[PDB]
Amino acid sequence: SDKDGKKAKDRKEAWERIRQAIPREKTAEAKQRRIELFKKFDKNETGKLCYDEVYSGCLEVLKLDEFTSRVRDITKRAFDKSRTLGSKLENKGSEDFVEFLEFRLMLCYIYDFFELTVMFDEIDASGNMLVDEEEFKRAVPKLEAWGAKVEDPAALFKELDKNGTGSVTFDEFAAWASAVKLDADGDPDNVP
Repeated sequence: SDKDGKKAKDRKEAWERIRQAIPREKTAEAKQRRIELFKKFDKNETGKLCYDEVYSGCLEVLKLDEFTSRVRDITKRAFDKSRTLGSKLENKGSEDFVEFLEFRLMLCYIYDFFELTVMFDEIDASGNMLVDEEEFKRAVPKLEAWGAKVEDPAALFKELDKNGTGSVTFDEFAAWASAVKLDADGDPDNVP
């Protein structure tokens, strides 16, 4: 009852829009789109967003539900992570709200996580949003190219297969790689 109801087709079509909708690039052009986007989320104009606010905007502004029927889950992941990377770049301790910086990083995280999902769709034979060992290994060079090297594929496969079922979930695989790409990319407003 927590299985994602979207198939590869649904994701591929939603990604056409989403990949254009989320301003993830390190350009001045995207930098402004991010402000515009942040104002749509920050209805209370506090410049601090709690999870329900981020979730509402993810739902109603970004329309993430086109891509996945688990908006809750992806939103929470992005919310948590962006809060953790925010601490780092500012060299301050973490807060339990998302200020503009973290919002920017959330946008990038969701972008990366969805981009990876669409990629994994191309390799998931069962259409169950899991990858077996063989499919995992075919993803590995595409990830290196996309910006997340797997130095030890067999070790990563074992580590991410949390309960030892012999597949890795899209959520675990995509969370690993987005966390790498995010921390790599950093603040996209910091441009060049």
